[PDB]
Amino acid sequence: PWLNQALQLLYGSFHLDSPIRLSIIDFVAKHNEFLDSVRSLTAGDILNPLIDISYQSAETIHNAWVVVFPVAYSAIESRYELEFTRALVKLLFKDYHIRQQDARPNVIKSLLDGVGKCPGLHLPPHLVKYLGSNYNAWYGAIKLLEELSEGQGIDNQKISDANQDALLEVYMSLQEDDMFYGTWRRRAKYFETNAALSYEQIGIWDKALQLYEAAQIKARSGVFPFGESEYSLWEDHWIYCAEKLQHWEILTELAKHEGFTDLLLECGWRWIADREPLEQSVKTVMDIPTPRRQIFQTFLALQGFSQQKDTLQDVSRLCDEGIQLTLRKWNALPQRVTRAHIGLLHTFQQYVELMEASQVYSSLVQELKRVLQAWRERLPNVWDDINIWNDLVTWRQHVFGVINRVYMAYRGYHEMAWVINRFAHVARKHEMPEVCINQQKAEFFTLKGMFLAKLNAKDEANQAFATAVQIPKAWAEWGFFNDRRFKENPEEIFHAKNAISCYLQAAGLGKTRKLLCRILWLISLDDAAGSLAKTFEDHPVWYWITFVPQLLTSLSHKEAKIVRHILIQIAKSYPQSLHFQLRTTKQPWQDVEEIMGILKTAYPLLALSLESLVDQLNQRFGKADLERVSLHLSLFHHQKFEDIEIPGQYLLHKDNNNHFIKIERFLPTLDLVRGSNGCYKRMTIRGNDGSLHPFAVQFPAARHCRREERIFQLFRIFDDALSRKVQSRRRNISLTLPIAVPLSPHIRILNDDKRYTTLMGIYEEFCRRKPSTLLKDYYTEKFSNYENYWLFRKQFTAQYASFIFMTYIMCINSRQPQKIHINEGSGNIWTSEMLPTFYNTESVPFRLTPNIQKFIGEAGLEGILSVYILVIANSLSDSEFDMEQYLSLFVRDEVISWFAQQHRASAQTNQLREIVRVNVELLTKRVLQLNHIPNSQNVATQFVLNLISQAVNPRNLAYTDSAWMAYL
Amino acid sequence: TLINQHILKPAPPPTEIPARLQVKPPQPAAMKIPNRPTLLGGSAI
Amino acid sequence: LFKLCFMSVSLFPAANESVILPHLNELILKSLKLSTTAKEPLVYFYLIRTLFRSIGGGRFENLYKEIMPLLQVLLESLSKLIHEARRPQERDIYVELCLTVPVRLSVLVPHLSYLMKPLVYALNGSQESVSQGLRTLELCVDNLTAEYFDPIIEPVIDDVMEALSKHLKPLPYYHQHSHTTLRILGKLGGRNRTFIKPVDNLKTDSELFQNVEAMFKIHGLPNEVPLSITPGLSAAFSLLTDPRPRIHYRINSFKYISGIFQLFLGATQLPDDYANRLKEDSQMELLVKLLESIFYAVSLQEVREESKALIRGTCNHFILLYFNKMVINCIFDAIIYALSSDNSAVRSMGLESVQLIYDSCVELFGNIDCALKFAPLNVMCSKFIHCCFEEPYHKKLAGCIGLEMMLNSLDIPMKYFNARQLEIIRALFYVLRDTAPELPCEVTNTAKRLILNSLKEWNKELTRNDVFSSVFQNLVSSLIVDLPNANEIVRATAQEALRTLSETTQVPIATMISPCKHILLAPIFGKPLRALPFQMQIGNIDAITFCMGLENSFLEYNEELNRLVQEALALKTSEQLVRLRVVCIQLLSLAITKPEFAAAQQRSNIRVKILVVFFKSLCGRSIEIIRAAHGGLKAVIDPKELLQNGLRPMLMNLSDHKKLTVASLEALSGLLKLKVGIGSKLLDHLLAWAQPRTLQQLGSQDLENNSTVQIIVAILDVFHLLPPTAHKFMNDLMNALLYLENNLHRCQYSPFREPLAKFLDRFPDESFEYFFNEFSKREITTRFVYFVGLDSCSSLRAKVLESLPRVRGLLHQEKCVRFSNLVDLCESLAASDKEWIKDKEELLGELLDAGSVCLTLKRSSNVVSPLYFQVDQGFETLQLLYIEYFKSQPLGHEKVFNFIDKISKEGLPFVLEFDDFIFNEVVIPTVQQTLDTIIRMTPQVSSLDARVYLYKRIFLPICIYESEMHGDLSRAWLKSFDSDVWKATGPLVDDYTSTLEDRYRLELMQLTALLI
Repeated sequence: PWLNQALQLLYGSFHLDSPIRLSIIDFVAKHNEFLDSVRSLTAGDILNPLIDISYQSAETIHNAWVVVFPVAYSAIESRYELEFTRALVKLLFKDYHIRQQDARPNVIKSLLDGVGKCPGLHLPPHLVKYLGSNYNAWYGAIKLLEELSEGQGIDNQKISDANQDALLEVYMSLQEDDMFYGTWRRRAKYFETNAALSYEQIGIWDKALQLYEAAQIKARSGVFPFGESEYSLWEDHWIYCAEKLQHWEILTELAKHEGFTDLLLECGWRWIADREPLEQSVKTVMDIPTPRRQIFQTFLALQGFSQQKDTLQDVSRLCDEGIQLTLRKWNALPQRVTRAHIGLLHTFQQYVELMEASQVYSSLVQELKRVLQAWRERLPNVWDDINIWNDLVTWRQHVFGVINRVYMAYRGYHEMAWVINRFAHVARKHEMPEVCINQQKAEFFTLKGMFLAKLNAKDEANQAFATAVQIPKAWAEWGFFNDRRFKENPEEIFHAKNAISCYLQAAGLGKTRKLLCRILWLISLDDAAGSLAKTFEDHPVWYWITFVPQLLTSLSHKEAKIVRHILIQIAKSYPQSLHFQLRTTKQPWQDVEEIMGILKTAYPLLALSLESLVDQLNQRFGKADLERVSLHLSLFHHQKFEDIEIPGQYLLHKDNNNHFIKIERFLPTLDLVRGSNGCYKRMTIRGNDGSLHPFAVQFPAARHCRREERIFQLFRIFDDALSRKVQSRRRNISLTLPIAVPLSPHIRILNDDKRYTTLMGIYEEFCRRKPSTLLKDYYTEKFSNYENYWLFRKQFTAQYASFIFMTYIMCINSRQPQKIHINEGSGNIWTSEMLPTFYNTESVPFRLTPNIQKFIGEAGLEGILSVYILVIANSLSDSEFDMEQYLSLFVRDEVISWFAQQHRASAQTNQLREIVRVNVELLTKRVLQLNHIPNSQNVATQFVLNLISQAVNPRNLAYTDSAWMAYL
Repeated sequence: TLINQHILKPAPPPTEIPARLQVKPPQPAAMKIPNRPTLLGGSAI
Repeated sequence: LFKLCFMSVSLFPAANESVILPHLNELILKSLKLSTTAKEPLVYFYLIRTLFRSIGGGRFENLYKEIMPLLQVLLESLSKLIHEARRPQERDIYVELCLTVPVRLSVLVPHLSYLMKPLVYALNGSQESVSQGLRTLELCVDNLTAEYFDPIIEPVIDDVMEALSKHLKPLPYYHQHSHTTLRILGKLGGRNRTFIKPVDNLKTDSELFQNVEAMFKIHGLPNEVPLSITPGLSAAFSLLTDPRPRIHYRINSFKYISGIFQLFLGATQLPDDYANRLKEDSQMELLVKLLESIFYAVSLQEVREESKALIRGTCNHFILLYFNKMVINCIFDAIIYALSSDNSAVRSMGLESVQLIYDSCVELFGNIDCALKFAPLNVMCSKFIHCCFEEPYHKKLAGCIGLEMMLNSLDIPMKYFNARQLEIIRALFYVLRDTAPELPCEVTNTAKRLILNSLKEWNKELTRNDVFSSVFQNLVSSLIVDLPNANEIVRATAQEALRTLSETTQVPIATMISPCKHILLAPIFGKPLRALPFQMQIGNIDAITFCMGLENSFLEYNEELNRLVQEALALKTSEQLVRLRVVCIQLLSLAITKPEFAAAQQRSNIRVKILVVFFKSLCGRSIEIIRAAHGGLKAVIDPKELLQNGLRPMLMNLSDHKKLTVASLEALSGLLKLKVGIGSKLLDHLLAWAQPRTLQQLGSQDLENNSTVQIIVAILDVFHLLPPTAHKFMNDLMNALLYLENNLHRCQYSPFREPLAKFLDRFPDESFEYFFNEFSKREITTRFVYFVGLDSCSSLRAKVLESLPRVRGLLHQEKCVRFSNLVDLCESLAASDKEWIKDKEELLGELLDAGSVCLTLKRSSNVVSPLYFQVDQGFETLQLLYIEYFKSQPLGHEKVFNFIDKISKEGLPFVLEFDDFIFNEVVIPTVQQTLDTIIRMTPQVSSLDARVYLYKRIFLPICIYESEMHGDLSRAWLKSFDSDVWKATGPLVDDYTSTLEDRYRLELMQLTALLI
């Protein structure tokens, strides 16, 4: 790196001067001689060892260039910056062949990251895109291509449009599409392409391609000028969606005419007979090689070895020199593994099954079955992509094909039928039930039973479900028809007694929570007869333990005999799941002593060791020591009986109870931190794996604490269904609300640590250092090294939409800035004290104050925050009745609290079925309405843009509350 | 269980530096969607 | 030598396998057990590494299923707490034992989990044990299933794929690792990108990243511009602590580091009149990293004269801040790494800096009492106290080393160290608790002795029983509620301290714990048993077997669990299971042996049950469970139908079956400690093994490693403890010995030569009365002179020394004249004590006369070779002990008497023993005396003139050493020399005839040519 000699030339200009500063009678005279007359440091012995250090490490030269070159450029005066820029641009064009460093923090990375630290020079944007992509420092290039775009305007349209094209193929190269599709529709001018871009990042590719062919006919003697770019979007994303939709015969004849790699790609994989036209057409394009083109070169060398045309050894050399090119494309990418790497992780599986099929049909002209099963399991995820799922079926089909052709007690493969059926199932799992359709007796009766269930055929579906049960899901579907019958018939329908005993017949026979939420509500449906209790004793133990705070309330009410029967099951089997919850309730209260007595006879040691942990937390409760005030807990883990699990693990899923982290020891630091409520006492538990788990006991717990556990419980039901789908797991939108286990009627603990500084704590941090753009100022001086700053912002705005959905749906009241916790190392945002009531009280629809709206970026506000709020709703509306099924038993414990709220009594017991059926009908008509309108004329969202346009309106913002802090 | 292959020997294949440039801002920008499979190593200026 | 031995079994999948195979179970476990108590513990881990490398793809390794869960939890518990001793990556030796255990992955490898955190230490920071780390990762991907292996790696899946991605690099990097990693990330297909998540470790401007701004002055920019003077601080820390780069970069890294450090130090505003004042957040973790590299620079040569120069500066600087803040701490966190470091130079500078924070603090204020009210001397107490409660092992070592100097420099006000009495000891019990047994014991050895020596130090002042109200009894009530628990080093020292606590301030130990003894018992009685698993069930007994060792405590109602005990006796985890029953013996053995309690229980059938179960345990399946059970029966000796019932299972095991294991043999030997027909029975027991077709098949196998020999020697051990009758088993037992050596073809040594000797210790008179009769025979008397020379026959040597001259009479009364046997007898007991030789002289010439008789018959060419090596090695043994007599007296005229007595044999006396003994009489007015005696004895011309000539090696080397180390003949004999040889007459040397006499006359000519 010649920046080492460029530093010493720049270091010679340093005036190496003697003052360097930052900005009993005998003893005091001895030191005063030392600390000032011997301190006296000149500038020489700082910079002179810095030379001798920088000759060893190549990172010091990068770290010292970025701090001295903006000091150097700030003395290049006026009338010489244009002379400087052209003399710098000429240097970056001076190829030293490939300017062949291509190594760690090299000259180009350290020169381009030193430009962005000094404002005033504005290097050309297609040179920044070339230097950033070819050598390294992608994020040193997005620092420059966003500085030119945002902020000031460059006062030239042709420098502003060439910047945006240089930006949009940086985002395409790093495979973030949400910033790609949000920069385009911020830019594009037609209406037919702002609709088709947004129907395509959602993922329905039938209304995407129609709005592209209806975009080009707006042109072609249309009056509109349409630009040079936005015409490379029409003719290239017509052919993107037409190969996502798998229309491979239409774009055969299209690529016959132009003639390039698109002809080699579709006609090739969608080779023994047409090898000679394919082989010579490869070698016209095999020069300038890429990781894709070597797979075509290797595979026809493999199916020439199958016919004996090509020797084996050549496939080993062709796989060896091809992998070393795949290595060079991995090394050109950034360090952190993102979605930009997933295209290379599928290349890896091609190369492993290309050196594996080179021995499956080498010893062909009982090993084949092992290879077959390994292959039947080595498949990508169900959410991965419909193209790179299809690029695996093609390969596998070709391979099994040769084996079948050569094998000419059952010799039949029938494995090409498996990879098609596995692909046909994931093709419906994505979207668009047209790609799947073009490729064991009770299931046919269940299909006819569901067909009669769609219409009004009660006896036909009952006879079909009896025909299906006489030959699984139909054992619960017949009662689901009876559940549909009981809601349709009057309040004296007896088929629900034949239904709650029906779903429990196969309840032991994963998704057991979707029927346990239906069971635990119709038992409370005014059962004065109670005949279903005998039906409950006709014939699933884990999956109740999430419903524990609902169960421990129903003991005081009716059905107390059968709800005792399902808590005696749990505490005999899982003692830690229930001991903290039954201790919070302390026969209105007398039957649980038998439950407590069952908890103490069985497992006598576990109930004894657990209460020794509770009372030591109960008695006592910048850094302090646990040794002085809680010395029993330092001596706890010596006398700690067998095992104690870390609390707050049974609230979540992980339904097998095997890998739960147990308590190892307590760290001796009580990191009390002046919080917003006051101060609390954050402890720290060390786990089995070395993972430290900082908890936080809070001393009081107001009367909402037995209600906000039910609010977080509801999104323990949505969050796993949010992770199961395709357009929601592709983007990893975890609702991130925290665990909070209660230990007592007054004391509950919950998981929080350092770097959870709330939004108001940012605000007093700024006034302590003493407008808009305050998040943009705090998070840039904190996050230097722009790779960290760009990733933290992108994870902030992607998590802010998960804050908007839970605030809009099941409407939360005025969110002050001290009620919203933001992580400082990850960006995960969650709210405390979620209290819904569920009508419009006095609100702007959500909080989007312009100290956030500047930090969002006004191009992730279109590409992330507006579509993540949609894609949450687009799954929760249509997973399995998430807006209908679960939401019954989570409002019948709200409306019984509302009657205790507005006065002391409670009424409308027979009408209580109708107060639930109304306030669930609002919550099913608050999710469903902001989903996409099924016609093709709207952009794609158009209601979440309707609400964002309301929440940023300065009329509707200042008209509301004044302690809401609607300026920050 | 499975029986695995082995790496042979230090065999050196070097790459080379091609010449063209591209501008085009759509996602495919070539013949297909991913880019690190369809981008030419290191290009000349 | 272990490298030479363990590579032999890799050379032979043969008979060279079963000889090493049983030893390596001991050689591993005794290398773990010695590494916690050694001076350099790393050689015990180099040993197992050459054991694991020298085998691979082996035979079965079937003895590794039992030591594996204790070898992993030893290695994973000190791969955390080890940070590069000299600088050798000694954490990279623990991983290479952890990853290369030589077993099969199928059943043994499951439970490997322990291997996931050392997996990422091998991939990330290594160089060619990366290839070891990738090899085990490839094995566990394809063999295992995704439903089992995926939940294992979830804590470190996000950390293994960062270290796996540093290996994908092109052909300048390896083609070996970069192609292996691509196969691992492909062979799992969709599980590659199932971990790809939003990141969490965004580095938010850490401590060495802290842009500190020094104001510079440059020539273009006409102002005082600030720049970050830390772009190389990341490369300064990593260069100063590596021995691999050159010294010039390492010295420059210090000038950088001290260069930034002096800018923080001198920037603080000093006081205007500090003498008049005397009469009246992210920096503070950067400075600790800065001041620590200053402390490490002491360990560097040629710069420690400069790094010490400001270490003494900054410790002086940080006390005047607090003495100026009395109207209103990075050195203490920097001291505790100097105390806990490794090199002796940096450790001593930690010890010099803790003095200078006191030796200057006495210089400043003077009054030490007011220099403890608010001084920084008070806060380095609670820094050393608190860091004993730390997680890591090395910070516990700082608070134990820092405290033991803080009690030997603050010695003067010990009244301060009585208000902090309980807070120190509770901090010093805690370091005994959460320290692992496999860590080295230097943190616990300085913690055991510090509780012991301090309570002898600041508790030599308490008066009497009246002042025991609250303060001292709360100290006693702390170290008696920590009596019943596991981890016996906190259980043994709770008794060692409480003994010396009550040694001084002389109070009975039962009366000391008396007002709180009922608080201890109540947990230990409440839950009796069947809870509190087997680590606790040794602790519940241990508080009670100590409590009944008092003068009186709890004379009633221990019988609620005394049943409970007998039945736990009556029925690794197998280690603690035999450790469980070995302590229930000691509780039961102290139940009966103590008086005034056995008469109290004797109304409801208690002692009987104890005795009966103590039996049935005598035939147990172990060895050490019998030894403590043997101690219980030997303590209750101070019934008969139960003795016949106990002898019924004993005689059933003693049946003539030739299948008695060694466990029943030592139990039989323990039985005779507390008729004579078994001697007739046990001789025919061994003779089943002692047929020659069971020993000729042995032939040349080693005897100590063999298993059929251990049954033979354990049979021979029982004869030490026979009935005390005058045993006729003297002749046939020794005839069983001589028969057992000839069929083994093994002379001069055998492992069953030792238990034959302890029998001879029992009968000294019957032994020698057997040996003295058959004394002329050679092959049995050779075993005698080994038995006398053994140190275990202390009673046999007293017999042969008192009855010495009766075997001398054998030599006066023809091929069986065994001169040769008597020489090795007298040599064997002269090596016993060097005091026996000083008085025997008529013995020693009587040996040499009859030896010279034997050298007349042996000098005869009538037969071919009569030179028997018993006779000639008799003389070479006689002569080296005849010199052992000479260096006990100072007389220089006895050595010239050995000469004429050996004239018929060997000429000049034997080399290597006497030519270096004349050379210590040659090398003072006694050197003049020896030359008087030579001219006296030499005119005995009948002394065979090759002895007369032989003084050429004893006369002239005196003078040519005197005339070389002194000037020229500076030091009697000359008056006597000239008297006879220069007045000599005709018959002697003054004639003239060419004979061999002229070889003597050259001793006379070459002496006179030296006198002139």
